[PDB]
Amino acid sequence: SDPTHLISKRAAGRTSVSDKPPANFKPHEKPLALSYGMPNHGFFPIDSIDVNLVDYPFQKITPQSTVHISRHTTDPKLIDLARGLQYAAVEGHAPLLQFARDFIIRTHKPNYDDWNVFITTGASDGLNKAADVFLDDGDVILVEEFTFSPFLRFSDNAGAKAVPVKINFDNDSDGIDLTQFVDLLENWEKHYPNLPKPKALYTIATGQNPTGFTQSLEFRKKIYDLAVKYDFAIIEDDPYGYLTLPKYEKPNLEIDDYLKNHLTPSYLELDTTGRVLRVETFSKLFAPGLRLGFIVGHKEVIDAVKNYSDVVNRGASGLTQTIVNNVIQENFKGVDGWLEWILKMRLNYSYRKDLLLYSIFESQAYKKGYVDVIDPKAGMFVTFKINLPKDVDVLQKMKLLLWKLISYGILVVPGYNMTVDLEFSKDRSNFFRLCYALANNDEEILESGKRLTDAVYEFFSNGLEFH
Amino acid sequence: SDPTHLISKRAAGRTSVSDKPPANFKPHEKPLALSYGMPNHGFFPIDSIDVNLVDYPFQKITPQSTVHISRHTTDPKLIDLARGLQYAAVEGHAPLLQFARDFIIRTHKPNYDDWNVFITTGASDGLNKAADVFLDDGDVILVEEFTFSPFLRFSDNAGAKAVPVKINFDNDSDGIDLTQFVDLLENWEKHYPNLPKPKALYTIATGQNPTGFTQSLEFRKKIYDLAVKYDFAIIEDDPYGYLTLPKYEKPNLEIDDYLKNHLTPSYLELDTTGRVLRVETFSKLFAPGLRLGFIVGHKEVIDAVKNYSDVVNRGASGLTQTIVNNVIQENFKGVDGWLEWILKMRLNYSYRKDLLLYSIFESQAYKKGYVDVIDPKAGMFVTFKINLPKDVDVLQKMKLLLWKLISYGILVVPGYNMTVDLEFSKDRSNFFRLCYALANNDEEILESGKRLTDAVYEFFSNGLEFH
Ligand SMILES: *Cc1c(COP(=O)(O)O)cnc(C)c1O
Ligand SMILES: *Cc1c(COP(=O)(O)O)cnc(C)c1O
Ligand SMILES: N[C@@H](Cc1ccccc1)C(=O)O
Ligand SMILES: O=C(O)CCCC(=O)C(=O)O
Repeated sequence: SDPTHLISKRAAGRTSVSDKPPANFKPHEKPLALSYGMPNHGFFPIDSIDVNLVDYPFQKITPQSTVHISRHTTDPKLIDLARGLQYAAVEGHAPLLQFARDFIIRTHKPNYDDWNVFITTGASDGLNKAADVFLDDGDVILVEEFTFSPFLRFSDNAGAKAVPVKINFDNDSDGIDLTQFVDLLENWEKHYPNLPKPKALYTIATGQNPTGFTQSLEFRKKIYDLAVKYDFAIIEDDPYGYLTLPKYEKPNLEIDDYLKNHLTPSYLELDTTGRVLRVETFSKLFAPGLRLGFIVGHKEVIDAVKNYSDVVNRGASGLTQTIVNNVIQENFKGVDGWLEWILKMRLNYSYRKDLLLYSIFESQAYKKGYVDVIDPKAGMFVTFKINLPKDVDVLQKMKLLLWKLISYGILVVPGYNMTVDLEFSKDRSNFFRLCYALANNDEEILESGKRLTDAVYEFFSNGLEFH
Repeated sequence: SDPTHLISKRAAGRTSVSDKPPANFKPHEKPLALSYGMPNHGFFPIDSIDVNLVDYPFQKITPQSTVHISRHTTDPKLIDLARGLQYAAVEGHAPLLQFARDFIIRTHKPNYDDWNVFITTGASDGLNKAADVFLDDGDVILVEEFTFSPFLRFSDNAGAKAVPVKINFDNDSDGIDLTQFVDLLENWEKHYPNLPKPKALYTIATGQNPTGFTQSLEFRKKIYDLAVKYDFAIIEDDPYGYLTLPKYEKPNLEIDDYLKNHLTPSYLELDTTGRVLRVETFSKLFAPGLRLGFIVGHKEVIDAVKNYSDVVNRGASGLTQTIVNNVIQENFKGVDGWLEWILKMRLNYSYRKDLLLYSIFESQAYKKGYVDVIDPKAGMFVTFKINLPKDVDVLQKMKLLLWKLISYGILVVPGYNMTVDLEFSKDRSNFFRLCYALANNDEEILESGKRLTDAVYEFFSNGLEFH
């Protein structure tokens, strides 16, 4: 079982990075190099780096935890500065590639053997790789109608067309409306008569950007079976699926439990043949300034993406791979230590969501029926629904209400900024995306949702004007 | 004038990342965010970093030089970890953009006002951006017949055809044979009747990879003048031009005197219109594993390069910008101090090149006339000529001698591995590139040239066979 068929003409056809030696030849057993254009490590200005950490989020400065990064190391699980600040295999340093093979064995084991990982400069990097590796010029990619907008620059670069896939906005939505999704495929010729059959599905199955929704283990089985039947690849994008949130309890967990009953399976777990490419990032779990991530796919998909990175992004920062790999191994003692740090963030992220939602639930705006809120199963985004009258112009009134938000002093992202096709999605655009991740503290969350709901109350009180 | 016309249709065509305020719309003064999917810095497992530096190349274990990176600082010459580990502008952090401008005003002041820098992930990343910003499908790029081979994949990715420009191998040589360069251009339709007029030149003008040649100031004026006449862009690649080398003396400097008299001027110093795009890297001067560099070009070229980054390479590591920005500002006290560290390395690479040449000059292979070396004027590479009888097969006998080089225990790079077009350049392929950047010490240089000379002698003593 292999996905060679799914891999692009463009990506397949890029070349790999010299014969029978003479009869009486043996290599010399310790040779010297006049070959590669590499400054010897003695040239590097950095001798050692001390990385000073925290035991938990929001802690202010038991003594401080420290990882020392020395010029040289014998530990096969650490990266020294001698290799870390030197030229490296583009696919990544071996210790960080291994930490990720194990992390994925622990959290989302692929249902087949011939899989591999590949260090990236983040999710967006990972998506652009996934787009290049699966889309030729003229292909259609299936994109969730409200999506992570940048993806369309990577599909558009690979020359593909984003066909939009309707989201169900019910409080129990999996996200993607399975019925309108089955119809699109069954009746492709009827909907898009002048476009080829879709090549791929770009889905943010868990903590969907920006809707909030998570696809259940039974919904994924169905989508995967649609992937096998109509033979399309799955680009899975999971930057914060590890941040599982329990459903709203009014405000004011061990590794085996989380892994067994809190964390929703990844499409990697359903995949037998390598038609799933998974995109991961250290952005929302460590810091966004790393520009570090990894993808998981079939050995031959990762190979193609290697040849692409050889052209457009020749390696993640080795100093960053060094600082991040050694913090995860020395401080956090590997896979299970990193899940314990991921779980600390869970509680914080968990507490914040519930606060923003309480914030909203006490408002006259919620009580009067003007706004509702989807309860996100994971991540850092809430869908904030605006119950405008049906007959009014969604885009016109949402634009006018955005200026009202900005005048009351609450910035949000409107739904209509996150579409594949604004005409296709205008009627389901009556929503702002809230993110409770950036705030400094609990009082900001409270004040944030006070203003958001105060503004919406004036907007409606005023009869949907700025009066 | 300006180089708007030189910007590729493809690069020009990317979008740069909208309704009228209502009547009396005052924005709120101090507003809150539920907008961006940015974790608050409080979520970052790193609180501070100490970077432990050497003060001269090859030092061992004076209080030791160290730089403290705090979560917060008000110094506008520094980057804290609050900004540095957070989503950042794709062009780079303002302190590091500022150092690059200043570094460049000091060293290679462009000859016009309308230029800018941009943070890259090294020279290979710069050159890809350059290839993209200047070349459409079916465009032609002139490339030195022996070159940095990876460049071809960038040009190939841009849809462009690489025409080779001949190298003169005279010990005299500027590199590019200017006589055959002026011919190619004057009589283009006799040379390549199928192909458009060249869109650009790729030139490693100082310390040419691999040949080692440096173009004089007056030879660059001639190249620049051909560039205005035939209206092509110049992609100037300079990874080691700063490491100027005094001509050979038998072995065993003040900033203003280096700047004023040792450093060969950059095409930037000739450019009046924005024709020139300069590729800088921290690879060879600091460390390769940073994946950090920058480009100098016209404001309109760099905007284009920005929109391309937005697609394929969303910014250098912030953590790496942070460690490099601060090391250079705190420890080295800015531009003049960084040039003082560049001068320390200069002295090393200087002593190394001469030890290598001394080692070659004292051998029977040199003395018998079986080899010769070019005195390079900058960088970390040497053309080692192999005087093969004119009528033997250059490639056949060179692949043979390489096998002999490997059996005697010296790894070198054959020139025939660094061609645009192997058949076009076969007759000038009778040379290996030597690099003295990688050796741990002087002893490794002298033993390196000993093994190189022993084998060329033995191979020549055997009759240009292995034996
Ligand atoms: C935040 C986010 C990203 C950004 O990933 P980077 O590593 O920051 O490029 C990508 N995809 C989704 C769905 C996100 O929410
Ligand atoms: C080493 C080298 C490069 C590569 O730069 P990176 O920053 O390592 O990508 C590019 N051009 C030349 C001429 C080089 O010698
Ligand atoms: N500045 C970010 C933009 C971004 C913000 C938030 C989420 C994702 C992306 C970048 O260059 O990649
Ligand atoms: O490190 C890589 O993957 C590519 C760097 C290419 C290079 O300049 C070199 O070979 O030294």
